[PDB]
Amino acid sequence: FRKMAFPSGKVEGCMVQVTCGTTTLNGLWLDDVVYCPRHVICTSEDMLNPNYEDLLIRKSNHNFLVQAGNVQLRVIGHSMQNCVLKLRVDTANPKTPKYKFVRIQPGQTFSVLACYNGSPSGVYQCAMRPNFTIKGSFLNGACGSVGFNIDYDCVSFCYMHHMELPTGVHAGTDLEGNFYGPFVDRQTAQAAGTDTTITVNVLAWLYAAVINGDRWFLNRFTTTLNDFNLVAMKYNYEPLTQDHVDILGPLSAQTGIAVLDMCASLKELLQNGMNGRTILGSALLEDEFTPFDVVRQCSGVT
Amino acid sequence: FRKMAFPSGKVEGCMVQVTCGTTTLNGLWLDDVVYCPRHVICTSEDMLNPNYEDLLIRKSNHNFLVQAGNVQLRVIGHSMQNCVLKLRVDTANPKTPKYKFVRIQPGQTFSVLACYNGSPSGVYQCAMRPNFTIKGSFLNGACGSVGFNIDYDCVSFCYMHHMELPTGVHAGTDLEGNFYGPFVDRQTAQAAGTDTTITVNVLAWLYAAVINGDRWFLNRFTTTLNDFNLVAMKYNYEPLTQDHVDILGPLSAQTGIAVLDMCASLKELLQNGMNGRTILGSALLEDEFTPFDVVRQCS
Ligand SMILES: *C(=O)[C@H](C[C@@H]1CCNC1=O)NC(=O)[C@H](CC1CCCCC1)NC(=O)c1cc2ccccc2[nH]1
Ligand SMILES: *C(=O)[C@H](C[C@@H]1CCNC1=O)NC(=O)[C@H](CC1CCCCC1)NC(=O)c1cc2ccccc2[nH]1
Repeated sequence: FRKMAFPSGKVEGCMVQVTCGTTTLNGLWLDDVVYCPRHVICTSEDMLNPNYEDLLIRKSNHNFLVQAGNVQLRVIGHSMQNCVLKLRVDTANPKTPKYKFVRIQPGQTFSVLACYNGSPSGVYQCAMRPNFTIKGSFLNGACGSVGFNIDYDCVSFCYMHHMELPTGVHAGTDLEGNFYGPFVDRQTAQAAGTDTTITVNVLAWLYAAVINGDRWFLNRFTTTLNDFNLVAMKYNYEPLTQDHVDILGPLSAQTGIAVLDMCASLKELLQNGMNGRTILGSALLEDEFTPFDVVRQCSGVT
Repeated sequence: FRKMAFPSGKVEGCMVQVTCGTTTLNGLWLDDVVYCPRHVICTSEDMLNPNYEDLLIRKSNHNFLVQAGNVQLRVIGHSMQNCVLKLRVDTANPKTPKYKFVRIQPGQTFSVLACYNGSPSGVYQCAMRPNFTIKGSFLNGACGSVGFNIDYDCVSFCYMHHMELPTGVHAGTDLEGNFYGPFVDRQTAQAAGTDTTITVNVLAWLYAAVINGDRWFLNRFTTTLNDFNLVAMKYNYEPLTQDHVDILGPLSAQTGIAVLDMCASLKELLQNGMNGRTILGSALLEDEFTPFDVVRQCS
């Protein structure tokens, strides 16, 4: 059982390089529009307190160099939507997949295609943390890298990368330029909220463990939502809602372990530790697999 | 720090579906050849002691149904090279990337594109264990999925999937059809050797932790190579060779921590554990990042 990313080919054909002045980063080329972080128009002078509308009026179409591989794309228009810049180019991307822009919720997972100088370099699975950061792996130049899910042939883009917080976690926007979390695109003192653990995902992963033959943590007991949430709060876990319990319905039916039966196991795992054992080859309780992730990996959905 | 796979697009355009009898698995379509596991030609009565030469001579081109998406590829000829079947088709794959076939050694990492019915389902990072198995994630029908690395725009194919061992780990071939390890494509009792931890990789990972600002596991001690190996074997770690020490030279220079000094830290980590702490997000010592992997992800 592994963190599995979506196949990235449909997204790779959308990645381009955008250069504005001395700043290079990545853009997403779909139809005749390249999307990228609006902070590409910042100089080190105005990174501290940018006036983006003023900085954008000062720029012209020619201030943006857009390169799809070795081919230059001519920019014929520019505009801003929230914190993303939209560069109209004269050529529609012939590799544009079926796609949509979606905003995800904390706890949901997605694949990240990390890119540098417009070139895809690596792919990995991420989750949107409860504090709206993501624990990514990004070097300088990674901005404009995107996160996505694939459903049938349709790519749902949910994340565009903007910045790294002092603690090393990452912050970005959806593809309409709306930030995830209480963050702003300016170089200033910013810190994530105290993070919490994604309870429903931990449960999903315990079900994955059971499905894969790791059963030592199961017990005879059950609990109540009310009782478990008092433990969840104590251990900095997200509260468990009736909606979560229902989403775990399928896994409860396949394994014959009811969610509040699995909560009793989880409660004991939190209250007494793991007694030097492991679960799915992990010494920690993993919280970046959704219920859907568990089913898809134990069902082989293409 | 993440287990990062290579972008899979170049491999995706090569995956096809191969059917023989009642068996369908995946094939790898490069130029005008489709590579797949030869056990596609087995029936239910053939799985214990198949005579592949005898099964193959009885096959005609039209017994192989190859589909690339909704397009059916016409099989022009077939031959067997070790444990892979090479199906000649009348159409070269126009999406054929720059590629090569490489055989890897234990400790090496690669990306796996897990596929079913010729459709890619997911991508993940894997390593060749010292006992020549891989700890993959494969369901029924995953045979023919390949493992690969990409350097510049060249795909090096290094693994094709054939079977699951009773312990749940996985066995397969290089793209010339030679199995990794003592395994054979028979459903006979086969035993994965005792596995060990890939020491040189754990060290590389500890260097990565130092690069990203963790020094809490260092200590004032050094060790001889021999003394390190005597201790580490007691934890079922692979022997560290002088080759391994040389390989770690660049990471040693960048961090200023001599290889044998990092070996001293590892000895202490094995002795103490982490005492409630984590290293690069893990509560265990990670051994599926190589020295090259660390360099690529940190710079
Ligand atoms: C874009 O390519 C990079 C991606 C960063 C770089 C390192 N790791 C990443 O994920 N983005 C940045 O460098 C931003 C640029 C700013 C421009 C003005 C608007 C805000 C973003 N800067 C930072 O991410 C950043 C982090 C940080 C931590 C401590 C002190 C300063 C600091 N700046
Ligand atoms: C190909 O798609 C599958 C991949 C398996 C299926 C489950 N998980 C995987 O990785 N390959 C097989 O099923 C092989 C087929 C045999 C045909 C004859 C030659 C040898 C391979 N069989 C097995 O993987 C397998 C494992 C196993 C363990 C214990 C009893 C029987 C058994 N069969």
